[PDB]
This record gives sequence, structure tokens and C-alpha cells, in this order.
Amino acid sequence: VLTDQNPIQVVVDAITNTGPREDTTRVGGGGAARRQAVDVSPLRRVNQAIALLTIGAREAAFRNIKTIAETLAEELINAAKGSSTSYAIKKKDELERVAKSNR
Amino acid sequence: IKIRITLTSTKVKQLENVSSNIVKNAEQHNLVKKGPVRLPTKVLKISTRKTPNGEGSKTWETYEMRIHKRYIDLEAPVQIVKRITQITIEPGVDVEVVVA
Amino acid sequence: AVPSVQTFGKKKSATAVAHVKAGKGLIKVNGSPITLVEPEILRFKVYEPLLLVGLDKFSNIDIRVRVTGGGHVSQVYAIRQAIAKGLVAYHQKYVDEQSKNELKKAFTSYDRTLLIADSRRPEPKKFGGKGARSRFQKSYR
Amino acid sequence: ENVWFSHPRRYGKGSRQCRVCSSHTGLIRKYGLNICRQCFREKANDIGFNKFR
Amino acid sequence: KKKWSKKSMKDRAQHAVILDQEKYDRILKEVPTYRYVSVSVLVDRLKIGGSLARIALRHLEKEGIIKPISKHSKQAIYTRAT
Amino acid sequence: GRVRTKTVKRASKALIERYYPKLTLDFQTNKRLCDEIATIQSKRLRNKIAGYTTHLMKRIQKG
Amino acid sequence: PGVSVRDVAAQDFINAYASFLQRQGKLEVPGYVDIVKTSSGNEMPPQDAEGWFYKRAASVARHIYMRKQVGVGKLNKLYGGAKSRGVRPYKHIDASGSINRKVLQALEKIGIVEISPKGGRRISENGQRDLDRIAAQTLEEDE
Amino acid sequence: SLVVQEQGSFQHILRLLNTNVDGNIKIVYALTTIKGVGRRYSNLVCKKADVDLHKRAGELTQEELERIVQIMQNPTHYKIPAWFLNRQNDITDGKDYHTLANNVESKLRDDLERLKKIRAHRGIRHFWGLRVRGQHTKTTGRRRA
RNA sequence: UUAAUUGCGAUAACGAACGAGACCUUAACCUACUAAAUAGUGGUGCUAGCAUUUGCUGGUUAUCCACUUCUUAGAGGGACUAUCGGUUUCAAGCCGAUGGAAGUUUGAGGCAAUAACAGGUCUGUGAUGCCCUUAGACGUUCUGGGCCGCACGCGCGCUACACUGACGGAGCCAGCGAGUCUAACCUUGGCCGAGAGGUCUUGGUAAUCUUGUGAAACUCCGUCGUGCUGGGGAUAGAGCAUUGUAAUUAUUGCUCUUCAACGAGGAAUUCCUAGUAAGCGCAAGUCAUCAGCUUGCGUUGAUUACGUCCCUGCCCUUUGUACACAC
Repeated sequence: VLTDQNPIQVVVDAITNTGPREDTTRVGGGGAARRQAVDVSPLRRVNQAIALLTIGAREAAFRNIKTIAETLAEELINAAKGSSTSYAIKKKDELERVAKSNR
Repeated sequence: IKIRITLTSTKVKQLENVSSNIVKNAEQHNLVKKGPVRLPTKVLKISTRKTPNGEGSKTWETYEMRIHKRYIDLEAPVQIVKRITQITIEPGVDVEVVVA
Repeated sequence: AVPSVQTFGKKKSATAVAHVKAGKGLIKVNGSPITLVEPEILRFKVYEPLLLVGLDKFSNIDIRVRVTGGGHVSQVYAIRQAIAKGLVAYHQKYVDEQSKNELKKAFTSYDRTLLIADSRRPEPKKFGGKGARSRFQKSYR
Repeated sequence: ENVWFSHPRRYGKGSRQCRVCSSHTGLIRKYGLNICRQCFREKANDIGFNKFR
Repeated sequence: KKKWSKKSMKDRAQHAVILDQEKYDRILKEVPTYRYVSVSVLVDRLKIGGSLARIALRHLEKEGIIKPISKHSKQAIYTRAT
Repeated sequence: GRVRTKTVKRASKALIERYYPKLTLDFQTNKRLCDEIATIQSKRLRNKIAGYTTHLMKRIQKG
Repeated sequence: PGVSVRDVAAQDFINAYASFLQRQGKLEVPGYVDIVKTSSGNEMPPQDAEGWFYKRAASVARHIYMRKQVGVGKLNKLYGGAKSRGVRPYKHIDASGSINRKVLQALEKIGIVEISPKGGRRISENGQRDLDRIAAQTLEEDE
Repeated sequence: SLVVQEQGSFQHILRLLNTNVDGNIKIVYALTTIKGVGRRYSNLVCKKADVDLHKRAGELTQEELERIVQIMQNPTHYKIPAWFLNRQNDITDGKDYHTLANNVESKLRDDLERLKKIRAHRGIRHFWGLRVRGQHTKTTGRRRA
């Protein structure tokens, strides 16, 4: 009913935008374990996008009057169009920022 | 008359050979008969701790006793009814006679 | 002799017996139409085969499904597998074997599980745990 | 002594007791064999219960 | 034990259960141009009570501008029919 | 978990050494002759023996 | 061609039966309705005072029509539910035997449902006729 | 919507049956806010008074308030089956009495001091501030201060 | 190389034995050899709703025909990686695709290596050895108190922070599980209550009776609706009761109330590879009476696992040792 373009298309655009492409892995380092900036995972990209959208929708839908359906729909549209406000996309870009910082 | 032989044993081999010899003698005697109706096998389970005292891992064991019950319903003269009932008697298998 | 074929769809415990015969072209479950069980979701799920194959193949065929066992999803899955197998048996026994083959090809192309019954039978539970593989808790002190 | 056994023991652990060792603890009422679990472990093979799983 | 808090004032919403003409005309002139309408929409974009929002939704739909897409409980969706 | 036990391997080899021409490369006929050409206490064990027997016939058929 | 409560949706048909029975008002209500909670597990009584007894009667009568022979214990088991037993975990609890028995008696009095042999109760001829008439009214009103 | 004058009839906190009640909720749950009577008795009283539940708690008539007053004064005079009440076959007389917000606490204190005076095990437990209903106190009831 | 001293193989070893496998059950696919008024179809013995249109839903035995292709059965059939590619001193093996039940020994269990704990159990014994008591004894007549006193700390768990929820109404789905003979087991009722209980046996020596165990988050119309609320019966006082010759320091169930914690819950710590995690429910065990426990089953169902030893442990080999009650 909103965003009258293709609904699966906006869904997939949100998935790609929220899918993190640089992450951090625990490197032993020696005593002080560090983070290592690792690129490359398409399956993990889509997996993390789905997980991020779901947990953001449920965090929005916890303890409030708006129902999980409209919270999830708003999160999907916000992530698809790009607003730097949705919880999934903020977490993804913050993880990206720390990954590039410790890169 | 509608007599009935029902057998409620535990040893499947003796159960099956009792049934087989009964049906084979009936077939060779050329009577009218109903097939052996074979009730579901009833398994008695007892679940108990292996240990006598309470020490060790909480490990359990299940002792199972299997009971096989079959029955056959016949109509015949009294003399041959008693003949069929009293021949082919085997230890371990318990059989009894009912009506209708 | 009214030509009826007996198939059955299976699940964890849901058994659905399907009687498919030459009639007026109806589908009924427990004497009530498949179209009017009103789940609003499982209705479409059981429509799936009928929607994908069209009404060309149910001109004068009556299919009666008697269900017993399992939850709602298990029952509808048993229903769909039984009705698919019943239509397959009808189109093999009476309609052309070529028609049966092409019907099964379309069913497989839409989904491979349409033809194959699920066999993920429940795993028995062992002592020392609440479930099949889960243990209770390992407290040391 | 008429009062030596005046108090009834019609139920509880006074009624149920092991029929091989007079042990009041661990009895298996199931199937009416009335044998404590520790003795049933020993005698099950000849009693009829057999171990499969 | 410990209260695990600071004991400060919360949101303390003033969800309207009764209104007047000054808010009725505002909601009447606002219910257009609303692509998606529900109880949450009414409450958050109107700052009105849940019961009043539900009553307004029922009355507006009984008159008829918006049409429903889902009648499922806990989630009602209404879109204005152009 | 495809490694055969020494009993299966040795029984298959013994079958091959003394009945090479009597049996062929098909599993179904191999088992349907093995059940009577060797006494085994398990249908599954017969299946394993005949499967390895077929594998060795395939091995000999090329080298 | 062919009207039957199985062929009709359940909720709308039972609502129609409730409205029809409410219009007629000749069921000989027990009189202590509006004070009972329809069960023993509910923590809050029902909502409508003069209502819900037509609903319970329609439901029981339709359930009897589906089934063959059913007694008060079966009614209670059927209408029971999980009860919030505080900290102890939820358990199934039956419905109210008194209300199930009294709605059976009311159906008996109105002739919708009658005693049957071998123990139990069966949907009566006129009760079945009225039920199918209400269902057919539903098919005529919706279509 | 329905227009009611912005008079003193709307107050942020009001008095009802010697307690304080905030409106903007259902009348039945406002009655539940009264100490000693809860949702069950409130809904029973409203339903037997035949006042519509879907109606709000804004307009209530003087005859209706007197109706509720008379119901609470003489519930048996209003044909109530006498097992909904919270004091069955009282020790003083044996009649059925329905408590008020103050009456319930006074009655509770009266039976508490009665148990203490009679020096039962229950009275001793209530004096000592322990669990009396036979609960397991070896690991529970620590933060009793 | 997967789980394997599992095998292929080189070789002072050859030939063996025990463990692993092999084996025995469990759940899966059988339109077959043989099936009963316990799961049905058409005429019928009797009858109703959509009508004189061909059917469904109903309700019953002796009045019969065709079958267990759904419950269960017994000489019993297949599945062994079958086939087709890629990879190798061109040797065992691994990785991908088909009717079909899945190609991680199909998944899961049972007993389980001449080795040892100075682990538990002398509270399971008319199994004793060594000491305790040897006619006011630990054998035993009756009354009671007690893992129910806590100042306190630690564990399997159950209910919860609720609008993916609580409640009210219409649907409402498993079987392996249990059952009176020297005097009762689970329950089918004419009457009363959301409750237990009486008159007779429809249930019996039991797939036919309880029981399709009509048992739960599961499908729809609303109320509560973010405000510490309707999630707490924690806690405490009023009445009915099955059991017990005593349920009083709620054994247990049902009618009524206060509001004390709860804004991703700190150091730490436990389980989870295909229907397992988890959620919810059912049956047996202990029982004179009640499950928050255990053993089994049923409903929905899991992203990161065919990877690695970084932590905790292992197995083999080499190695060092001042260790050998063995770090």
C-alpha cells in the first residue's frame, strides 16, 4: 500500500543495503585478542541482513503500541530507501566503521 | 455354537507355530474357519535406575516384556471342537476357550 | 462399478486417505468442501495443486479426503500429498499415462516435495535430558 | 497382648513390602510383582522382562 | 535491596479519551492524504487515546472513505479509496 | 563411513577367486546368486558382500 | 445444490443461529446466567450479560450434530482449557458441568436435541431442520 | 463527538467510596481500584445493574450512584447468591457481610489480633513475621526487612 | 579418508584372540503369501436437511457380496553409496545429480576390551567375617516432633519484564501408557453446584470399556492497551468438599484482595547437526490423597555447522624428565 513499486524489489534493496560487507573476526594477537577486518561473504551478507532486519523490527515492536507488522514494514522501507535512521542499518554501519577503524 | 480359541503368549516362535499347525490342520481337514486375528503386541515397560544406591550419572534402563495375543473363532461339532482344542498343546503358550 | 482409487498422504502422525473417483468434479474433506475450511492461509496452501493445474482436470472427478492425526499444518500437508497422489493415480489408471507423467512433471517443476512424502520421523528421547539430544545442566559446584 | 498389634497398617509402606527381602524402599508396584527395584534388576531376566533398549 | 533506578518522571502521556470541535475538525481535515491508517498511526501521528482512535476509525469506516485490506485482529489496515 | 570391514572384504575376495565366471557385474543378480552361493547370517551383510563383489568386478573389468 | 453446516463456514453460521435464537427468545433460559464464567479456569467472566448463552447453546447443538453421542463429561472436556495456576505450570481444566448439563436440558426442553439409546444425546429431527434452515438463510443472505 | 460541558465534573483525581480514583479508564476498573472489591465483584455489580459496559466513565447518574450504594449496603437484598462475598458466615454473627475499603483492613487486623490473642501456632507465626501456610523457609523469605 | 589398529598398503614378521564392526530392537517404503459385528463404501431392516438429478452428512447386525492399498500382525521385498562425472606412487577413499525412503555406517538405542578407582553402595537382604548390646539391649506394643527454626550461601527447575501478550466467545488434532478375587481400579447417569458425592451396572478378566484420552501457544470478533496495566495468588484472612479413624503449622481443588521485583538482565556458567534447540501439552513411576520431578509420546520448528584446535579435554607418534602415592 506504501511505496507502490515492486514490494519484493524494495525488500531485496533493503536486504542488500543492510547486509554488512566488512566484518571483524577475533584474531588471537597474543594475550590481547584483537579484531581483524575481513571482507567477502555473500551468504553471510544476506544472513546478517535478515537477522538485522528481524531483530530491529522486534526491538522496535517491544513495549509499544505499534504492532510488529507496521514496525517491520517501516524498518524495511527505511532501510530500502536509505535514511541512516533504522536500527538495523545504524548497527550495520557502526560495525562497518569499527571494522574500517581496526582494519 | 461359535466357540473361540484365544492365546495370549510371550514367545513368538511358539505362538506362530501353534497358529500355523492349527490353521494347517484346519485347512487339511477342509472346514469353514476365520483367519487368525492378531491383536497388537503389548509391551510392558519398566524404567529403573541402574545403580542400587544414588551415586553416579543419572542413567536409566528399560526392561520390556512383549505379549502376543491372537484368536480364532470357529463353529463345529463338539467332539472335533474338543479334539482341536486339546491336541497341539505347547508349554509357554497360554490358550483358553470362550463363546461368541 | 464406480471407479475409485485409494491413496493416502502421511506426516508425523497425520494420515489422510483420499478416495478419487468419477463424479461431478468436487473436492471434499470430512464431507465439507476443501474450498470452505477458511484458514485464510492453509486454504491457499491446499489450493496450490488445484491452482497450478487448473479446473480442466476436475471436470467430473470427486475426491474425498478423510484426515486423522497430527496438528493443523501436518493435516494440511497430508491432505495435499494425498490429493496429489490421488490425482496421479486417477490419471494413470483411467486417463492417459502420458497425462499422468506430464502432471507429475508439472508438480515436480513447481516443487519436488509435492511427489515425495516427508520422512523426518521424530527422534526418540534419551534419559539424562529433557529432549532427544539436549542434556539437563552441568553444574560443577 | 491384645494391644500389641492394635494399630492398623492397611496402607502406606506398612502394606506394600518387598516379597523377597522385606525391603520397604524401591518397590515396583507396576504389574503387581511387588519386588524392590534392586532385586527386580537381578531377577528380570527369568521373570520375563528382557533388555532391548 | 537496590531500587536499580533513579526515580525520575516518565513520559506521562495525556492520551485523550474525550475531545472537542477543535480536535474533531483537526482529525477530520487530517485523515485525508494518509497512505496507511491504523490504531498505531492514529495514536502516534495524532497524540490521541487508543479508545478514541478506535472509535474514530470505526466511525470513519462506517461513513466510508478508506477501505480495509485486512480485518485481522490486532492489525487493521485502511487505505483511502480515490 | 564407506570403508568395509575385513570380514566383508575377505569374503568378497574369496567369492571372486573361486566363482569369477559364475557371477556378473549386476548387483541384483550378484546378491540373488550370493544368497545361495555363500551362507550369511544377515541380509544387510549379504548386501555389503555383494556390493563389494560388484566393485571388484568393476575393478577387474578395467585392469 | 446441497446446503449443509459442513458446507457453510462455522463462525458466521453460528452467529446467525445465535441471532435467530435471540430474536425468538423461547429457549427457557435457566435464569442464573450472567453470573457464571462458562468454565472453572477463566480468570475473567464473559463480556456480554444477556448474550453468550445463545452462543454456547448453538455451539453445543452444532457439536452434537457433528458427533453421534456425547455426554456432559465430554462437553466439559471439549470446552476446557489451560488454566493459569500461578507459579505451577499450566494444566488442562474442564468446563462447567452444571452449565453444559443445563444447556443439554434446555436443548431437550426445546426439542432441538433429544436423548439417545446406548447412553448420550443426539441432534433431533426438528433441531436439525432448524439448524439447516438457519444455514440456508446464511447462504441466501451472503450469496 | 459527544459534547459535555467542561465543568467540575471532569477532575484529575476524584473521590469514590472513601478512596481516590483517576478517571479515563473503565468504570468497572475504577471500581477495581477500590480496596477490597476487584474485577469479579465490579463486573458482577455492573452487569446486575444492567448499565452498558461499552459506555465510558464520564456520565453517571445520581440514581445510579445510589443504586451502587444500595447494592453494596445490602447485596442479599439484591438477590446475590452470597458466595461471591468475601466474608461467609462471619464469627461475630454468621451473616454475610461485604467489606468496604476500610472494613476489609479492619477485619483483617481483627482476625490477626484474634489469632495473636488466642496464641495459636498461626498467631505465633504472624507475630514472628514468618510463613504460616507451611512453606519452606530454609531457602525462602530472606529479605523480610 | 569418515567413527574406528576402520581399511589400502610398505614391512622381522606370520598367524590369531578380545574391543570396533558384525549383532538385537525402535520409526519410516510394502496397492503381495493369510485377516474379525473394533477403521467403509452401493442396494437395504427403519428416518431428516438440499427435493420428485445420479450424492454427502447422518444414525444400526447377522441380511450378504469385493478389501487391511490407513490402525496391527507372522516363512517375508528393497538401500548396497545404485548409476553418471571430478580427483590418485593413475591403490583405499572423498566431492556433486534420478523413480525412490535419506545417500554425513538411514536416524536413535541395548549388552560392550586378562587394566584400574582403596569412586558409591555393609540404609536392598535370614551375606557373613572384626567390635558394640547380651534379659530395664539397636528386636518392639502406642503418643507425638522433624530434610516446615534459620542470621545466611549454592544447584535441575516453574511463573514472569506482555501488545508476536492476558482474557472473553466459534473450531477443538497421538499412541507405544494404565486398570476390583477373597473383597474395588480408572468412571459411562435420570437430581442438584464452575467443585468433590449417593441409588444400578452399561467395564472387565480387557485393540471391543475408560478413550478419536474432543488434553496446549494453534484459525477468527472485541476488551486491556504503554501510562509499572488486567503478567504476581509472592503473601494473608473468610466457605464447600475425594482421600486418611487425625490433611490443624494453605497435602489438594474451586469461589474473593493488597502491589514488593521486572527499561536486551554484571563477573561467570550449561545444553543444541534435521524435524532434534526451543515453545506448549499428554501417559507411566513414586501413591491412603495432590507434580513444579523423572522416564516415554504428540504440535510448530532452528541462519551461523561437511570448519578449527584458540579455551576444556582427549587418541597416536616423536621427544625431555631428578616424576613412579606418577605435576
